[PDB]
Amino acid sequence: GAEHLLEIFYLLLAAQVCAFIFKRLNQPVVIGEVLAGVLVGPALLGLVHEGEILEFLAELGAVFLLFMVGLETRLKDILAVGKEAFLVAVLGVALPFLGGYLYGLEIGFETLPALFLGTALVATSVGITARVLQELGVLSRPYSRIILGAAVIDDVLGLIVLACVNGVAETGQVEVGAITRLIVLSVVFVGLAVFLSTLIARLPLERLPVGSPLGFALALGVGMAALAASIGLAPIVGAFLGGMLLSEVREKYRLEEPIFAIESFLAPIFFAMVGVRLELSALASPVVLVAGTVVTVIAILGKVLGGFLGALTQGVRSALTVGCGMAPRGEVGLIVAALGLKAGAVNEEEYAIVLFMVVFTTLFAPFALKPLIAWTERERAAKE
Amino acid sequence: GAEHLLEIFYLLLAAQVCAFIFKRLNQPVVIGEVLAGVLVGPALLGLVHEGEILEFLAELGAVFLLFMVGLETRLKDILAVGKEAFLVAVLGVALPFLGGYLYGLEIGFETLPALFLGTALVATSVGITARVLQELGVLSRPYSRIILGAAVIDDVLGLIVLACVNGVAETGQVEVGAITRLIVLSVVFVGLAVFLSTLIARLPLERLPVGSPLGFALALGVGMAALAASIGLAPIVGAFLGGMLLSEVREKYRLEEPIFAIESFLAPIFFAMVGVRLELSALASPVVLVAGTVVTVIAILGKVLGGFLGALTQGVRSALTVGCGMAPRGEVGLIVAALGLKAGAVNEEEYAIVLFMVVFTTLFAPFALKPLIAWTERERAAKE
Ligand SMILES: CCCCCC/C=C/CCCCCC(=O)OC[C@H](O)CO
Ligand SMILES: CCCCCC/C=C/CCCCCC(=O)OC[C@H](O)CO
Ligand SMILES: CCCCCC/C=C/CCCCCC(=O)OC[C@H](O)CO
Ligand SMILES: CCCCCC/C=C/CCCCCC(=O)OC[C@H](O)CO
Ligand SMILES: CCCCCC/C=C/CCCCCC(=O)OC[C@H](O)CO
Ligand SMILES: CCCCCC/C=C/CCCCCC(=O)OC[C@H](O)CO
Ligand SMILES: CCCCCC/C=C/CCCCCC(=O)OC[C@H](O)CO
Ligand SMILES: CCCCCC/C=C/CCCCCC(=O)OC[C@H](O)CO
Ligand SMILES: CCCCCC/C=C\CCCCCC(=O)OC[C@H](O)CO
Ligand SMILES: CCCCCC/C=C\CCCCCC(=O)OC[C@H](O)CO
Ligand SMILES: CCCCCC/C=C\CCCCCC(=O)OC[C@H](O)CO
Ligand SMILES: CCCCCC/C=C\CCCCCC(=O)OC[C@H](O)CO
Ligand SMILES: CCCCCC/C=C\CCCCCC(=O)OC[C@H](O)CO
Ligand SMILES: CCCCCC/C=C\CCCCCC(=O)OC[C@H](O)CO
Repeated sequence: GAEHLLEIFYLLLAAQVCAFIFKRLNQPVVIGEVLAGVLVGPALLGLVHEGEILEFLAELGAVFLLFMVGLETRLKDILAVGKEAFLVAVLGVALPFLGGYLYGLEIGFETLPALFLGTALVATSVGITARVLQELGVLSRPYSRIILGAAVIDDVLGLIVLACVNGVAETGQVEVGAITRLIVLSVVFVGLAVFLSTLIARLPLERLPVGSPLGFALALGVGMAALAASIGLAPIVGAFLGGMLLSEVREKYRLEEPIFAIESFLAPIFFAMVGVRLELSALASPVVLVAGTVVTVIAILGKVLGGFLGALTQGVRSALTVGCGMAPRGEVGLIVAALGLKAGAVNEEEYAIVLFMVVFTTLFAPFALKPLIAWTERERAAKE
Repeated sequence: GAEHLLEIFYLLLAAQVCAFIFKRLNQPVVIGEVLAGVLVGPALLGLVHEGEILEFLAELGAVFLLFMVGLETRLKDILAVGKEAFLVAVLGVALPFLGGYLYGLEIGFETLPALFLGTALVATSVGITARVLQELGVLSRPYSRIILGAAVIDDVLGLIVLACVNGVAETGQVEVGAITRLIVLSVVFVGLAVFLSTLIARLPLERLPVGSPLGFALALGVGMAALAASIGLAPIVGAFLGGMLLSEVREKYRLEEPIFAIESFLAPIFFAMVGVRLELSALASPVVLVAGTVVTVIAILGKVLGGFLGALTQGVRSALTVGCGMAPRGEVGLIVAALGLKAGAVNEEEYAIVLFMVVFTTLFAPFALKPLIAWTERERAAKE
C-alpha cells in the first residue's frame, strides 16, 4: 500500500527532474527517465526495488505509449510503406542471427550454443524507439512509419522464434504444431484488426452502450494489448493496433489529449523501471566486456543493415535511421538466453553477454536516433 | 502479465456497459461500476479475482478521484464552512459509536465486545460519496464542501481510533505515546498543506526543474497520497489536499483535463473492485440479517444525525444531504473488527454484522444522495 505509493512518488519525482535535465542538455529525454530509475533504485539510493506492482505499471506505460503512437498513425500510411516494413523486419532477423551464429562458431562455441547466441539477437524492442519518434514530432515521417510497421512484423517473427526455442529447450525438437498455431493466431489477429479498422468509421458509438467515447477507447486499447499478450505477442503491439483503430476518430471524440495524459503518467514509470533493473555488472568478468562489446556491435550492425537495405528506397539517411530504430533489444532476447540455460546450450557468461547487449543496444538507440533524425530532416530541407 | 491485462479489460468493459445502463435508468452511475465488478468477479462469471495488482490499481483510482475533486475545490471555500465540517466530523464519530455500544449492551454483549462494535461504526469512507458529488456537478455547493472537510477531519479521528484499538488488541492498554505521535504527524501534515497552499501561487514552476507542469502535478498528488499513507491516514486524504494545493493553478497549466483523463481510466477500476470483493453471504446465518440490519440502521442514522446537527446552518435539506454523504463505511471498520478478533472481543458473527454494515452503507449512500441532492437543489430554485 503505502510502500508502493512512496515508490511511485520517488520514480515520478526523479523522472521529472532528470527529464528536465536532459532537455536542458539537448539529450534524449527518455534516457533521463532511465537514469532516474538507476538513481532511486538499488544501485544507489535504494528507494525503489523490483516488484510485481511496479512492473505491471511499467507495462501499462509502454502500452499507453504505443497506444498513443497508434492514435497518430493512419493504417493506410503504414500500408504505403508495407513492402519496406516487411523487408526491414525479415532482414533485421536474418542478419543479426547469422552474424551472431558465425561469431559464436568463431569463439569456439558448439553448434547449439551458437544457434542460441544468434537467436538472442533477433528481436526488436521498439518502446524506447517509439518514444523518441514521438518526442521529436516525427511520427508522420516515412522512417517512423517503416519502423513501427517493421516492429509489428518483427514481433510476429520474434514469437515464432520464441516458440521454437521453447520447444527445443523442453522437448529437444521443433514443435511445428505450436509454431503454426501461433502464426495462425497472429496473422488472424493482425489481419482482423485491419478489417475492424473499418467498423470504427462505419458505426458511430452513439448507439454503443458505453459511458463515454474515451471509456470505450480505453477498453479497446487495453483489450487489444490483452489479446496480443494472450497469443504471446508483446502487449505494445496490440496497443499500437488498438490506437490505429481509433486514429480516424481521434479528433472527433477528442481522444488525443486524454490518452496522452495517461501516457504522461505511466510511460515515465516504464522507462524508469528499465533503470531500476540495471545490474551494473559485469566488471569482475573480463570476457564479458570483450565478447559482449563485439556481440553488441554485431547486434547493432545487423539491425542497422536490415533497415538500410529494406528502407533504402527512402534514402541513406532515412534508411540508417530506420536501422537504428530497430536496434534496441529487450525481453525476448533474455528469455531466449534463459531457455538456453535450461537446454544446456547457454552458460552464465554467455547470458551476461546477452544481458550486456540488451542494455547497451537499449541505451544506444536514442543517442544515435536523435542526431540521425536531425540529419535526415536537414537533408529534406536542403532538397526543399 | 497477460492475465492481469485481461482482467483490466473485463473490468473496464463491464464498467463501461453498466455505467451506460445506470445512466439510461437515471440511477447512480457509480453503482453500475460496482455491479460490473460483481458480474465479472467470482460470484458469477469468474473472469476477475482479488489480487494485489488490481487492488493497487483500485487504490490509484480512488486517489485520482479525490485528487480531481481537490482540484475543483478552493481551500478558502472549505475554510468558509470549517466550523460545520468540524462539528459534522466529531458528531459523526460520537453518535454512531454511542448507538453501537448501547445496542451491543442491549443484545447481551460484554463491555469490550460492545466497545468494539461501537468503534467499528465510527469511520467514513468518502470515496463513493465524492464520486456522486462530482458526477452531479455539485462539488461547489456548501453541502459538498462540508462533506469533504468533514471527511478529512473524520480520517484523522479515524486513525486515532484505529491506533488505540491496535494498542488494545496487542498490549491490552491505551498507547497514548502512539496516539499522540499520530495526531502530531497528522495535524502537522494537514496544517503544513495549508501553508504550502501558498507557495504554489507565490512561485511559478518555470524555475522548477521538471519536465512539465502536469508531471509536477502528478508527482505532487501521488507524493501527498504517499505521505498521508505513511502516517496511516487514507491516501485519498493526501490526494485531496494535493489537489487543493493545485486548484489555484488548474486553469493556467490546464491540469483539469489530463487529471480527469487519468481518473476516467482508474476510478472505474476502484469501484469495480468493490464489487469483485463482495461476499454475497450471509444467507445461512440468520442472526446476521437481524442484528446486521439494525446495526446498519444505527450506523446510517448516527452519521445522518451528525451531519444534520453539524450542518443545520445550511438548512434541513443540505444538512441531511451532508449526513447521507458521511454514511458510507469502509476499510477502517473492517480492520477494527479484525483487530477485535485478535483481542478476543469480537466473534465471527459480529464480524459478518460489521461486514454487512460496510457493504450496505456503501450501496446506500449513492441511492439516497442522488435524490437528496435534487431535493436540495429544488429548494434553492424555489427560493430563487
Ligand atoms: C476488441 C477488443 C479486444 C478484446 C479482447 C477479448 C478477450 C479475449 C481473450 C480470451 C482468452 C485468450 C484468447 C486467445 O486467442 O487464446 C490464445 C492462447 O494461445 C490461449 O489462451
Ligand atoms: C499531423 C500531426 C503531427 C504528427 C502527430 C502528432 C503527435 C502528438 C503528440 C505530442 C507528444 C510530445 C511530448 C511527448 O512526447 O511526451 C511523452 C510522454 O507523455 C512523457 O512525457
Ligand atoms: C518478470 C522479470 C522482469 C522482466 C523485465 C525484463 C528486463 C530486464 C533487464 C534490465 C533492462 C533491459 C532493457 C529492457 O528490458 O527493456 C525492455 C522493455 O522494458 C519491455 O518490457
Ligand atoms: C526534429 C529534428 C529536426 C531538426 C532539423 C535540423 C537541426 C535542428 C535542431 C534539432 C535538435 C533536436 C530536437 C530536440 O531537441 O528535441 C526537442 C525536445 O525533445 C523538447 O525539449
Ligand atoms: C510535497 C509532496 C510530498 C512528497 C512526500 C515525500 C516523502 C516522504 C516520506 C518518508 C517516509 C515516511 C514519512 C513519515 O512521516 O513517517 C511517519 C510514519 O509513522 C513512519 O514512517
Ligand atoms: C465552478 C466550476 C463548477 C464546479 C467544478 C467542475 C467539475 C468538473 C469535472 C467533470 C466531471 C463529470 C463526469 C464524471 O464525474 O466522471 C467520473 C470519472 O471520470 C469516471 O467516468
Ligand atoms: C488487502 C485486503 C483487501 C482490502 C479491501 C477492503 C474491502 C473489503 C470488503 C468488500 C467491499 C466493502 C466496501 C469497501 O471496502 O470500500 C472501501 C474503499 O474501497 C476503500 O478502499
Ligand atoms: C444535480 C441535481 C439538480 C436537479 C434539480 C431538481 C430536479 C431535476 C433533475 C435531477 C435528476 C438527477 C441528475 C442526473 O441524472 O445526473 C446526470 C448523470 O450523472 C449523467 O448521465
Ligand atoms: C471461438 C473463439 C474462442 C476464443 C479464443 C480465440 C479462438 C481460438 C482459440 C485456440 C484454438 C486453436 C487455434 C487455431 O485455430 O489453430 C490450430 C493450430 O493450427 C493446430 O496446430
Ligand atoms: C510470406 C507470406 C506470409 C503469409 C502468412 C500466412 C499464415 C496463415 C493464415 C491464417 C488463415 C486462417 C486459418 C484458420 O482459420 O484456421 C487454421 C486451422 O484451424 C489450423 O489447423
Ligand atoms: C443473455 C442474458 C441477457 C442479460 C444481459 C446480457 C446480454 C447483452 C448485454 C446488455 C447490454 C445493455 C445495453 C445495450 O447493449 O443496448 C444499447 C442500445 O443499442 C442503445 O440504446
Ligand atoms: C526530519 C524529517 C524526517 C522524515 C519524516 C518526518 C518527520 C518525523 C518522523 C518521525 C519522528 C517522530 C514523530 C514526532 O515528531 O512526534 C513524537 C511523539 O509525539 C512522541 O510520542
Ligand atoms: C480541539 C483543537 C484541536 C488541535 C489539535 C492539536 C495537536 C497538536 C499540534 C502539533 C504541533 C507540532 C508539535 C511538534 O512539532 O512536535 C511535538 C514533540 O516532538 C512530540 O514529543
Ligand atoms: C549534493 C550532490 C550534487 C548532485 C545533484 C543533487 C543536488 C540537487 C539536484 C539537481 C537538480 C538539477 C536541476 C535544478 O534543480 O535546477 C533548476 C534551475 O533552478 C532552473 O534553471
